Amino acid sequence: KVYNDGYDDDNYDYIVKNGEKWMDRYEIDSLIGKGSFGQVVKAYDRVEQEWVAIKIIKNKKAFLNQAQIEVRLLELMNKHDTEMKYYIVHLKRHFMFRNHLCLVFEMLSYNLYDLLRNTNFRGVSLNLTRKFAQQMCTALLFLATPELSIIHCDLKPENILLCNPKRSAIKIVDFGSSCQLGQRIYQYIQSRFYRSPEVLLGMPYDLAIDMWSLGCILVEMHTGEPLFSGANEVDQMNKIVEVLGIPPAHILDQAPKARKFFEWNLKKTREYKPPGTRKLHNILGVETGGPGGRRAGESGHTVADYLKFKDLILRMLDYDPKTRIQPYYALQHSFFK
Amino acid sequence: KVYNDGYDDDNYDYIVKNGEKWMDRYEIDSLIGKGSFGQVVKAYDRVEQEWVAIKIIKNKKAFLNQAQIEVRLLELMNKHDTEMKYYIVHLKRHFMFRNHLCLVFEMLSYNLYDLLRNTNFRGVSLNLTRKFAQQMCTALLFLATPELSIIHCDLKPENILLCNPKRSAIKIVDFGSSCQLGQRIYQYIQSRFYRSPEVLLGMPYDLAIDMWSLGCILVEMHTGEPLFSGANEVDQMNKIVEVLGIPPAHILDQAPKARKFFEKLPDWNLKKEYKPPGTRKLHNILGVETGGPGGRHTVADYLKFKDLILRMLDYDPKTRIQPYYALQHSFFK
Amino acid sequence: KVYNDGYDDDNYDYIVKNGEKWMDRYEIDSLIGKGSFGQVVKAYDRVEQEWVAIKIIKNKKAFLNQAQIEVRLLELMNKHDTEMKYYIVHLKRHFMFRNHLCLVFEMLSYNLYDLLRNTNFRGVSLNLTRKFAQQMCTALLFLATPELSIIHCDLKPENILLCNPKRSAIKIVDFGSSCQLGQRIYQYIQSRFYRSPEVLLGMPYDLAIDMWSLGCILVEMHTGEPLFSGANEVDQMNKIVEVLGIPPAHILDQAPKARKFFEKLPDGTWNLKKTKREYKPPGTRKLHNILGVETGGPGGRRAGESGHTVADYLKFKDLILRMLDYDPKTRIQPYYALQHSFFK
Amino acid sequence: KVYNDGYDDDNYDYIVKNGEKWMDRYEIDSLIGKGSFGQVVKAYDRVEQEWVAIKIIKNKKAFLNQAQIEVRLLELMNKHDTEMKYYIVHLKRHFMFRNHLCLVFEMLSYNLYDLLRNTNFRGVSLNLTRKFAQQMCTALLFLATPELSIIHCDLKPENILLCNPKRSAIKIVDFGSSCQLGQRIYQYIQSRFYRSPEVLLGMPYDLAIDMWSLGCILVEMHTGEPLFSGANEVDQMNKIVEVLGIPPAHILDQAPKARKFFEKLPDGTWNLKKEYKPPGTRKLHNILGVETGGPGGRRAGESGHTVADYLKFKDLILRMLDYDPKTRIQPYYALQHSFFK
Ligand SMILES: COc1cc(N2CCN(C)CC2)ccc1Nc1nccc(-c2cn(C)c3cnccc23)n1
Ligand SMILES: COc1cc(N2CCN(C)CC2)ccc1Nc1nccc(-c2cn(C)c3cnccc23)n1
Ligand SMILES: COc1cc(N2CCN(C)CC2)ccc1Nc1nccc(-c2cn(C)c3cnccc23)n1
Ligand SMILES: COc1cc(N2CCN(C)CC2)ccc1Nc1nccc(-c2cn(C)c3cnccc23)n1
Repeated sequence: KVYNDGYDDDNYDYIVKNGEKWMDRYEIDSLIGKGSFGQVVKAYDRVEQEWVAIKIIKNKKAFLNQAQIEVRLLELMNKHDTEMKYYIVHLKRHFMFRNHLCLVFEMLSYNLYDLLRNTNFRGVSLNLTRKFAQQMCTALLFLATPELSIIHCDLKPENILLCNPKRSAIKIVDFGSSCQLGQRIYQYIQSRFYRSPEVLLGMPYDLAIDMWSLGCILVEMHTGEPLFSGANEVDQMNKIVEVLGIPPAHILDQAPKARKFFEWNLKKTREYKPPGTRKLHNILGVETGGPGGRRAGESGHTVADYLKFKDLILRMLDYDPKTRIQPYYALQHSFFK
Repeated sequence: KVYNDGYDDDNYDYIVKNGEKWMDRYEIDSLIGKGSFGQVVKAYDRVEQEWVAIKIIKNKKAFLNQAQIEVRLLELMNKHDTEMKYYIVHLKRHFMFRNHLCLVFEMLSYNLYDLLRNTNFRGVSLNLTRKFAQQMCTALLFLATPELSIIHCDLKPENILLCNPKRSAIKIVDFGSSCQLGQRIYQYIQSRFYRSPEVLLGMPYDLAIDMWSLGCILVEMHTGEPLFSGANEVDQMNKIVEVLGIPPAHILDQAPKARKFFEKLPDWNLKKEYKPPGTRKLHNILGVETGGPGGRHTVADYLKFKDLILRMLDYDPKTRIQPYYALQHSFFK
Repeated sequence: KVYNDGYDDDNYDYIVKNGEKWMDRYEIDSLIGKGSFGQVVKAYDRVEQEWVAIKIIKNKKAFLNQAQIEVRLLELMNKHDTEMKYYIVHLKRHFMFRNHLCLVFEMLSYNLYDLLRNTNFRGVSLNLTRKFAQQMCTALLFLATPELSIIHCDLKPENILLCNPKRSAIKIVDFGSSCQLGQRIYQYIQSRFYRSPEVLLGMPYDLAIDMWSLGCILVEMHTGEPLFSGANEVDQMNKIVEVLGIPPAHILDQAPKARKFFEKLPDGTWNLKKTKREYKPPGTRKLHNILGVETGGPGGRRAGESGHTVADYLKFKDLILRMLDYDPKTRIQPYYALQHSFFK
Repeated sequence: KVYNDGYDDDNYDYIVKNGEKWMDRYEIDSLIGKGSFGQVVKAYDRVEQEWVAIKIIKNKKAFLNQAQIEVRLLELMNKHDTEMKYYIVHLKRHFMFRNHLCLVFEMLSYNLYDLLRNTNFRGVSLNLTRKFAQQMCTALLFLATPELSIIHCDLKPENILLCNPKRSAIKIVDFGSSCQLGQRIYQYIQSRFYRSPEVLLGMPYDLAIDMWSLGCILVEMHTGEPLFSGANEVDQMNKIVEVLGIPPAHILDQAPKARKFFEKLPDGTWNLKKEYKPPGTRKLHNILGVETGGPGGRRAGESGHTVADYLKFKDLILRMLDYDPKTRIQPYYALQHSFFK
């Protein structure tokens, strides 16, 4: 009947009420989002006189434990002196409130999915895509610091936040699904649209899976639409193969879930486009004025520009994670010069 | 639309299909129960030719990691040579199936709540209650092994399983909420009816919380009704106070949440239906001098029982009776 | 031949050179101490403009991992804002230098064994002992903060430091042997003289083992001499029994190591085994007489001295006896020790 | 003064007495060896009627804690039901005895350094080297098993044991310095002669540092002498550079410790800082004696030591001594090498 003396629903979520003041300090304004972990609220800090985002974890042991891993990773990152850490949304403090762990973050404006919707799903400019890609490669380089070696594991537009609607600064958020290179047992990871082929295949995975997600995200930021909009894992792999063809034989040979998708030929599941015929050259509109032709003529949307972007994306979407382009090298690509 | 290639529902629980066969080995029979962790199914192991219970953990990282702790706690117990470990439901093995961690257990008949439902919540005899108590005390001694130091954290009739409807053998099940002794991390623990005063007061705690729970369970097994049926935390502490009086001053002086329930005076009293403190005497609840709960062992037997419960319901976790000493209690001789 | 490019000796200790400067910051002065962990040096911090003690961990994987536990415990403590934190030697920072983990502590003056030595092992006054007692009880109260639940595990005079040669402030140092309350990992813990009976008996233990050690240390600080100076574990437990009697049968009935020290007789009672070595009968070496409660204190040297009346000694005796309770479940806890009349 | 009731010396080592019987089961025979961890003894198991080797960990917390990692890693191995875990010295069981953690291993006969001494530091044949290299590659493949991902971190002749003078079997021993692949914790790792360049340069590293050690060891096994006998880290890097040349610039551009050994010129190129042979001029071709009858010319005309055979060996070693840990040969591919055909 009642849960947590009435403060929780039956999903161990705190019943969010606008206007409440948690710890007589944080005035709850509205809900930012919901997740399996719990909720995120926009709140005004009446002590520091600033807006914050507060992540209120479900009042359940499994979700508290997960959130404690996130806190530890965030606090581990914060001991690093590099300016590269500023591409990670900063955890200000945390506290227990009515049996919920609450994480207080610096508040950003909205996420890149909001941004895509604000473009009516037709993309942002290649120039803004470049600024994004350079920041994200820099964030991924930070995560790759050996003492960290952190895999985000859930990169997607929802988990990249824009600081200020009038600027291009972005940051990565939500390390609740993350792990360090030494803590990997879970093989069903990443959001499906952004799921790397080594994961779909059941292979060893490392930080390179985030680079695969980055490549998918960057294409979607410029076209406005998900690159690989799989409805399931077979559909996901088929939509990958439409663009990138049949994976290398040496990979599929060592792939435990190869025959889930392939016979090396593709197995049959309306009909999908043949392998490689959905060329990225055409998706990007390299010689045809960008996505939908809408970028014809705009500065920094030349053939030379688009070819450089296609090359970087293709290096990010390498089938093999041992030769997938790595953050240090990605930052030196001509696309950024 | 779909989840886990259609194998999962929207909460990422495996969609249980009665009669399905896993890996030409486990034939799913029926659902045993649901929960936050996921689901428990009755299944036949065609290879071993035995019935098993399979706990199918939800296909989500948070519950996978929790269930890993539970697996580790169970595999720690397996290593111990003592016969005491057999009062714990045995984990036979675990495997990944369609992205769900599956824990395979030995199969038991039903839980103590079902038993209480069977008796129309009139409780079982003191002799059956005596038998359950010694088994439970032995299970708690095993958890108290210093190298384990495991706190079950959710002892209750539903988590106590009956082997055979024709037998008194029982076992503790479900260590998904369990932890080993350590620095305090979680404060909102135990099921409310069975939650210890140290937890409610926000105080340090240890394996003694499980002994508190056991005392509530044992009285409930014999009366048929929960000892402290709180609708909320304040209702819970007040129903404890009805029976055991105001907590000792030295406890509330340290209790961080003392003033959620009590108020300190210039000279400790309750804050505001309830019976005055201590007037709901366990002497009357057990029917010690009046036959038993309602009207039907000896009065010496009931006095020995009452003494044992009162030691289990010691407000002080430092002096609450420990498993080794409870087994030496005259109630069992 | 050469170790760590010459910077280490064959023990992979850093070869300390007086007057070296590290990282254009720390001016190495002299060696403070040495242990199996490595070394402790006195150094001047040019940035904070203050003296520090730098613990230089051996350049060896096993000792590095050990010290990382110690770093974690200290940093876990540093997150607590209570004043009681003052009574732990403070970790200022840590760094890697020439493959050595270095822990930078506030510099204190000397340890309580030095102080004992400086009394020619005749003790300090009951007034100074009282001050030490109250501070150490506060330290233990801090360690018992539930989020911490830290057992020091090697409380002894050498691990209590005097802050300033002309003040009475003391602090607990060296958490390299420490652990948080949890499942039992270690059984051979605590220095022998200060080792609690539950450890000697191979029993479960918790934070109460540090209180036992404090009981022994406070007596020694006042008398000058260790209360239980065991040459080996059997001698240690016999000397304990001299003062406090046979441990209760319900403890011995559970102790895995009871038969190292005691015999269960045909009448069910426990008695000492003969030593394969002459002890007073159990409990006839009374702490009342060790302290000299009615005869002028230890060796009669406190007769007539302010603060050393029979009433003062009786309160001190009482607190110590609660600290030396055989049962860790009823041994006095730091909160209640601090309410004792000895401090009123 | 007395340590551990007289059972220990002042280094917290158990005082081993030949003959002692532990727990009416293990009869101690003699000291096999000793290291910073403690000691190894040969012992006879009466209850099981078999001879065993017991690693007696020092009675000190830091060594106890290190050895619990070792138990954990070994017990992880043991759970893998395969034939390849045989190339690891098998942990039979463990127990605490008089305050010492004790690891009970199957017992082997001697280590690779003893064999080298028995050759008079002239090396074993290319045929025996081939067999050892195949087993060692199979051990590294097992370690590379994804759920294990175990870096041994201290591959050296003393940690490779011969199973018996008449049986060609060798096994890897001592996982007390080992770790699973993960975030970087230690940087000063591996014995100096066998220490990989990525370690020397302070870079990220993974299981490939063991492959580097194996390449160094395999050469030493055939010649009898260490390939890179650095007296210190600079001497080490400079002897590596003697045989292999200056590392690639893209490594050095990212190496935190590059300027300990190399100077970056105004044209952006890397040279050695301020002795030695010029880089790349100490040819492995000439150390192996590909054309002159092998080491010392002693193998001239011997079966299995043709020009072709030595070229297959040079090539494989050179693949194991790839400066770049991403392109260094890996146990799977090392095992398909023609040198084993
Ligand atoms: C007004 O601010 C925001 C608005 C929005 N919304 C999303 C919905 N649309 C419809 C409106 C715009 C989205 C994010 C923000 N702000 C922001 N700043 C810091 C942290 C987080 C945060 C979000 N998530 C899922 C997290 C998970 N873990 C940790 C932290 C976070 N969010
Ligand atoms: C037919 O068998 C049973 C029937 C029942 N029911 C309960 C409902 N009433 C209405 C009918 C009778 C309940 C349990 C069993 N058997 C049994 N045996 C081993 C393990 C588990 C088990 C249950 N749970 C929640 C777990 C959680 N974690 C691990 C293991 C378990 N259960
Ligand atoms: C001049 O300063 C001192 C002198 C002395 N000596 C002891 C010998 N007698 C003969 C002279 C006086 C003893 C301690 C100090 N100072 C001090 N201050 C902070 C930390 C530590 C420290 C010591 N140890 C073993 C540690 C282990 N872990 C961590 C920290 C420490 N020491
Ligand atoms: C008589 O047997 C041996 C003799 C020798 N010696 C080495 C000196 N030369 C001069 C003589 C021959 C060397 C090894 C063995 N046997 C053997 N068998 C099992 C385990 C181990 C073992 C060695 N180490 C360092 C370990 C570290 N961790 C775990 C286990 C081990 N060793």
